[PDB]
Amino acid sequence: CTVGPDYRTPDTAAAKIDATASKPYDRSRFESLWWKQFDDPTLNQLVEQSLSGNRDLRVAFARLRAARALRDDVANDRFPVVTSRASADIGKGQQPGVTEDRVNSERYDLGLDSAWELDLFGRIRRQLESSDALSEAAEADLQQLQVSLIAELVDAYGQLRGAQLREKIALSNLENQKESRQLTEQLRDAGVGAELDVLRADARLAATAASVPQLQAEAERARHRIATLLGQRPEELTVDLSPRDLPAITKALPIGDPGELLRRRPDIRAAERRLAASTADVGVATADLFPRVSLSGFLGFTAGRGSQIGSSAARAWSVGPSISWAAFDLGSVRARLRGAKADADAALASYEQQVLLALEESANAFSDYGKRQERLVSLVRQSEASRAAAQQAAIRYREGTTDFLVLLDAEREQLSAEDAQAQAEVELYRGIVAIYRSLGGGWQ
Amino acid sequence: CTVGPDYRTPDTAAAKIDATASKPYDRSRFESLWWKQFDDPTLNQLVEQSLSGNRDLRVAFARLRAARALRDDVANDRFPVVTSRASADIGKGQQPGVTEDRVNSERYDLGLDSAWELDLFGRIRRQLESSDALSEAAEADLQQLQVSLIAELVDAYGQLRGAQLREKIALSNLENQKESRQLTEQLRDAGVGAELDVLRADARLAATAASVPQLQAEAERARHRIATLLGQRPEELTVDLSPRDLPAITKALPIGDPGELLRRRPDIRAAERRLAASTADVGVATADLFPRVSLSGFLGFTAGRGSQIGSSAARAWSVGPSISWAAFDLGSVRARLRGAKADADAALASYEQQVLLALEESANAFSDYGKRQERLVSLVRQSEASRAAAQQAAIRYREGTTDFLVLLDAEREQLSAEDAQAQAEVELYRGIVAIYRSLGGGWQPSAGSH
Amino acid sequence: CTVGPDYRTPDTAAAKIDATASKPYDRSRFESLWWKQFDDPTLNQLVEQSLSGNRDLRVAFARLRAARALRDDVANDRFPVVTSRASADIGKGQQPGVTEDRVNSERYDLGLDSAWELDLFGRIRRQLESSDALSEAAEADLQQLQVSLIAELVDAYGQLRGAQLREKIALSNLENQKESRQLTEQLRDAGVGAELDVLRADARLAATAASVPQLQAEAERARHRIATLLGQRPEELTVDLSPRDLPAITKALPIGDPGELLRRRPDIRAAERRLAASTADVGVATADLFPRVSLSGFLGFTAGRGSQIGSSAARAWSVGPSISWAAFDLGSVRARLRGAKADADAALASYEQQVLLALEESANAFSDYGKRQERLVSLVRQSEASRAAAQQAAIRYREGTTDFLVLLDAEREQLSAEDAQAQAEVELYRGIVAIYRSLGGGWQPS
Ligand SMILES: CCCCCCCCO[C@@H]1O[C@H](CO)[C@@H](O)[C@H](O)[C@H]1O
Ligand SMILES: CCCCCCCCO[C@@H]1O[C@H](CO)[C@@H](O)[C@H](O)[C@H]1O
Ligand SMILES: CCCCCCCCO[C@@H]1O[C@H](CO)[C@@H](O)[C@H](O)[C@H]1O
Ligand SMILES: CCCCCCCCO[C@@H]1O[C@H](CO)[C@@H](O)[C@H](O)[C@H]1O
Ligand SMILES: CCCCCCCCO[C@@H]1O[C@H](CO)[C@@H](O)[C@H](O)[C@H]1O
Ligand SMILES: CCCCCCCCO[C@@H]1O[C@H](CO)[C@@H](O)[C@H](O)[C@H]1O
Ligand SMILES: CCCCCCCCO[C@@H]1O[C@H](CO)[C@@H](O)[C@H](O)[C@H]1O
Ligand SMILES: CCCCCCCCO[C@@H]1O[C@H](CO)[C@@H](O)[C@H](O)[C@H]1O
Ligand SMILES: *C[C@@H](COC(=O)CCCC)OC(=O)CCCCC
Ligand SMILES: *C[C@@H](COC(=O)CCCC)OC(=O)CCCCC
Ligand SMILES: *C(=O)CCCCCCC
Ligand SMILES: *C(=O)CCCCCCC
Ligand code: NA
Ligand code: NA
Ligand code: NA
Repeated sequence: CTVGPDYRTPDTAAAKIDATASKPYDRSRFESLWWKQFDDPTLNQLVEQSLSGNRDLRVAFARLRAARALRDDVANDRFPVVTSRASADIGKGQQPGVTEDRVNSERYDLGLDSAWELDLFGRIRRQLESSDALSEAAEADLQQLQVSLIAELVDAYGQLRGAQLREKIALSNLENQKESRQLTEQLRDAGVGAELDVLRADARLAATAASVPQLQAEAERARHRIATLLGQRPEELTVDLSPRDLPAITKALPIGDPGELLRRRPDIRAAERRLAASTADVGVATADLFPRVSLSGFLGFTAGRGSQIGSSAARAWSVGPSISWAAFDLGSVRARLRGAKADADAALASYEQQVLLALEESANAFSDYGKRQERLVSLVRQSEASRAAAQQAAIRYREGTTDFLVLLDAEREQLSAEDAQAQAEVELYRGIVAIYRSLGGGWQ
Repeated sequence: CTVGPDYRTPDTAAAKIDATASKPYDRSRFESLWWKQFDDPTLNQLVEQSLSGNRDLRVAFARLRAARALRDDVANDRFPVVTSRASADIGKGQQPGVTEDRVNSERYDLGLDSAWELDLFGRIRRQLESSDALSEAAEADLQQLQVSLIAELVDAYGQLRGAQLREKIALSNLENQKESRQLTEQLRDAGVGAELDVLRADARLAATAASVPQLQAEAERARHRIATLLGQRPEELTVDLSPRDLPAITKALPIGDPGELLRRRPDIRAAERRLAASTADVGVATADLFPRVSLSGFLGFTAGRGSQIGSSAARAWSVGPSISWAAFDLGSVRARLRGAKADADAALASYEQQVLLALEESANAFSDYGKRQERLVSLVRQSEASRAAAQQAAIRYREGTTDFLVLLDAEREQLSAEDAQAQAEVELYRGIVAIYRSLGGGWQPSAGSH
Repeated sequence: CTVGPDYRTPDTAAAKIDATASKPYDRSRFESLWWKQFDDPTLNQLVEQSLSGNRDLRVAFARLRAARALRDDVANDRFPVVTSRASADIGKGQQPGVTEDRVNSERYDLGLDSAWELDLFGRIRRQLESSDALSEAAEADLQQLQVSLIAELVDAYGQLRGAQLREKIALSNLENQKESRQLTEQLRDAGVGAELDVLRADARLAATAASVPQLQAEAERARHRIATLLGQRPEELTVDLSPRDLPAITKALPIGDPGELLRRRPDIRAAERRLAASTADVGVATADLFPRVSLSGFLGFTAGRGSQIGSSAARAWSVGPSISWAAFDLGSVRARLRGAKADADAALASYEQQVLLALEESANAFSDYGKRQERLVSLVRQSEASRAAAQQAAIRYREGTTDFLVLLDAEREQLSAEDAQAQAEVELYRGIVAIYRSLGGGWQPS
């Protein structure tokens, strides 16, 4: 028989996210290769190269092989273990109870030794159950690393495109501000301007100019992150990352049934498999409450004279049945069993915490995405109005019917609005990534 | 003998925090349930719910159970370990020393086997001292998690109230800016305005409007964090978290004597107990320099014929006193003892680092709190002057004695000042949390074991 | 024999950082005491005190000692292990084979017990090779912690200087803003001003005043970080941290050949030593495919009567040669060997990851530093233009027919620019730190 608890997966309720019933989302299908929806072949090539090259993923694959090797070793314990031996014991001395003379003694043995734990209460079965669950946990850990890797990479690519977009914006605004700085100098030098206007124009041109190397530094840091995520050195990136627009998804997002997310996410499965392994380990400990039945054997040759080894006259066999039971040391056995029970309770609570964290992450991703869409509508309006204002202010300054501060402020506001809108477009992109990461998108 | 060093807790000096003698603080009392002084029943409910629901606290209690179980196994080594066995050896072959004929041979044994390490140099006593200290470490780890959980929860609630407060401010400013934008449109349509005024007002309104969903998103993140902290799913949070004012404490903070903080913090006790355990482990290794004295026994039956087991003619007993000593392998013993001494040294330095980190955290919390109060005084003044300016600019713009940019700039400044003051009020709240977390308040004493 | 793979350090290509063939850098030598280039004696004394007092460094040295002790234990397995014993076995019962009567039995033994694994396939030598490499990894971990600690400390000191500089700038700007507010109130009181000017000036003053305690709190946080990094309590710091200018390095930075950084970095060596150890462990597992040859021994006394112990009549010796082989359990041995190989594949992939992270760190540090220099050029210009604008705006506001907003906006821009420039100066200093951290600076080879 097999003693100890018989594991049953927790009866975990499906995820419920009411917001997913609204129009930004499509619950009728889930895209597993979710990043392909951006229709960006550069991004797709990055992801393919990362899955082949990423070194953390290679570590995880190796850990899975290591777990399977451990399970394979334990699985042999279900059967007799038959090893081989040639040994002797040779000496001279008294033989207490036989003689007080110092006598020569010799014994020689050559043969097969067998050790067999008969698995009557399932200690070994439970060890294998545990090892098998831990191999499945390691597979789930690998899948989770793929989910996390793909999301990190797709996210970094967005950050790269964002920095490139923000640089383009900064440079376009810098050109507008260089044009008005030129105009302040021309009006000043024709006697219808002011040194104060030029100085203010110079200060704001320099502020804008200072943003450009900061954005370039951010783009470079993103490129270097991408290289490492691909398993590549910074100078050896294969994929051309010259500027392109930030990608977008204009269809409703195919998110499937949010109720499936806890079954899809590999981190949840890994934690469930760790729980299953810990539950089996309670059974391993439980079996020690019961007797241990074992059977040793020897087959081969035994002799007092080494010259006879291998002959018919020295053939020998032996069997060694044994039953052991903790008896008065059952207290120690019970202590170990309490320890296994505690470990299993820790694994259950840890599994439950992983569920809660997954539900938090998904709730956050959906809440953030809806709000990022809303925020973008306002920022687009802000940018449109700010451009029109700056255009009108420039006409009026040139024509002498407004003061330079009106134009300066309008230019400041145009840049601020256009850069905020860009950052919000990046946030939307990153929000898509956060949704698919939370849903357990992307693994093999 | 119980060999090896006798552990003595480090003579660590009391924390000294000079700033605590000032008017913001009350050293005459300490409040263990420190969050109650916010007089916020919703907060109190959240904390109490968290203590029964939080899953990380369940892990930590399980880890404590596990440490006790390890101790209980060690504790039994102080006595004879008496197990039971029924065994045989059955075979056919030569019997070296007895005969060279291949003969049948049988031996049967049935009885109690006893194994006993006489603990003459206290090796087992030191092992139990270590296990007992590690159980205490695990109790302190749970208490430190309670401290950390409560501070994190109270802080998250502040962040929620802050996002709600900032939303209210954004919407109040948005209303003012809608009125201004309407006025620009009216003046334009009267032929006494300008399209430039309207466009600038439209841009400002949209900027303020864009802030609202960002603040709403922050509030939802805070709500979801609170749910997990309570051990609840996001959609099953019961507690009504509809907006309320950010809580405040207007009496001097009851912080007790800062000299008690190192003794109160469970993280410092956890590290001290690990030090104690490591020092006991030096004693375990020191015992192996000395001989190990043991006594085995058998009581039951032994026979050559399985048929005689259980008969008086098969009764048997034996005792096996034994002394062993490492002798020429003392070099290995000494290597293990160097290893144990190095581990104890690591535990001591770790302990001292935890002390320093605790003193850093408390120093930071007190310095931050006094500066946050000072900061808020100036921001309150900024907000007041900024509202007066925006009101007067709006009057002047409507009458035609100031240009729109003067109004626009004043509206910008009003929002900037009000929002800054709200962030500073949240920082003050968070600063109170940081003070209490650093003082090690709020944990439940353990019943322990007997 | 010593079986299993014979470890060879990976043939990892040298780092290539093209941008270091530029003007801000001196590739002709590397300054190992890299922080001394700031010519800041207070900083220098912080570093020395940290090396003396930092408790994390103490933990790491203790871990190194523990790894060496482990190794020393393993090394004794190469020889016979000879222990000592005094024992007796006394009882009453049958003696299967010998007799069916219940007879009294007494036996006494006193001597040396020897156990010896003959290391014919190198199992034990592979164990020692592993343990030796893990002790070298512990040493590299300690050296990496020192690199990291020194960088963290130097960085924290720059942050402290930054907060003190920004506080100075805030207070200077506050003074200018108080003067402007006085003028608003005078102009109002002389009937050529406006209450609206005064209110806006008061709001501005309050805003700048609010920044001061925030910057002071940042400076105190940095002080307290510094104390811990020194191994000191916050109120006991032994180094005077009263305000001083942020340090600067005007000569080209001595960075050596960037191609050497992977050999200098202790984290890379620690990962390489863990890969060497895991490679040895494959050998340990490999050795179990082969027979294990052992020899036990006893030398001493054996008697039936206790009084004979130690006498020539009770002299006794024995030897126990043995050879064992897994035979039908070779499948278990093979499983363990697959596991060891997997563990060594993980170590190799971990080592390569550590190389990529180092190359990323160094690429980021050099890219950032060049761009931080460029950015500071623009910000210096911004500050200069902003100060001149604010002075001219104050002249114009006094000339008495311009709205205060022109002055207010110029004063906001002056403070914004000066503060931004200071932050950028801090970022340049922190960028130097990041460069040297990324190159493996801060530990000294013996
Ligand atoms: C992790 C929670 C552990 C609770 C253990 C309950 C499950 C079964 O455990 C065991 O199976 C044996 C069957 O003969 C019984 O004899 C044991 O005494 C019983 O407790
Ligand atoms: C006293 C008898 C004990 C059981 C004897 C061993 C029974 C079979 O044992 C099996 O032998 C096979 C080869 O023959 C091996 O390959 C297997 O690993 C082993 O389990
Ligand atoms: C050969 C005798 C085998 C008897 C079965 C072992 C004794 C079982 O003892 C059981 O152990 C558990 C310990 O946690 C307890 O929960 C049960 O109450 C107790 O009955
Ligand atoms: C076949 C063996 C006969 C001996 C039966 C031993 C059963 C005793 O059992 C154990 O002994 C101790 C009581 O002092 C405690 O550790 C346990 O509570 C008890 O279950
Ligand atoms: C024939 C039985 C085994 C031979 C044992 C070889 C004994 C040499 O062995 C050595 O003895 C030294 C004492 O001089 C000790 O210091 C060493 O630790 C031990 O390795
Ligand atoms: C088999 C019985 C022989 C027992 C001899 C015991 C000698 C114990 O001697 C002990 O050895 C330690 C190791 O060097 C020293 O540190 C102690 O000072 C010493 O008392
Ligand atoms: C029974 C004890 C076996 C001892 C093995 C002999 C010692 C071999 O030692 C070996 O020497 C070689 C040549 O110098 C080196 O290349 C090996 O790395 C080293 O381990
Ligand atoms: C005294 C020598 C005994 C002979 C032992 C023969 C061992 C056979 O070794 C075999 O290797 C196979 C590899 O394909 C595996 O299937 C098995 O684990 C094993 O039976
Ligand atoms: C597995 C345990 C408990 O289950 C059974 O009784 C099944 C019996 C199948 C042989 O029992 C054993 O295997 C031990 C035998 C108990 C007899 C007293
Ligand atoms: C690994 C090899 C190396 O040993 C030799 O080549 C001979 C020296 C050993 C005495 O060891 C073996 O595989 C030994 C083969 C022995 C065959 C009976
Ligand atoms: C419980 O399942 C025990 C397994 C029975 C196998 C046969 C024992 C002779
Ligand atoms: C590797 O072949 C090991 C050989 C060592 C020779 C010594 C034998 C006693
Ligand atoms: Na096995
Ligand atoms: Na025990
Ligand atoms: Na040893």
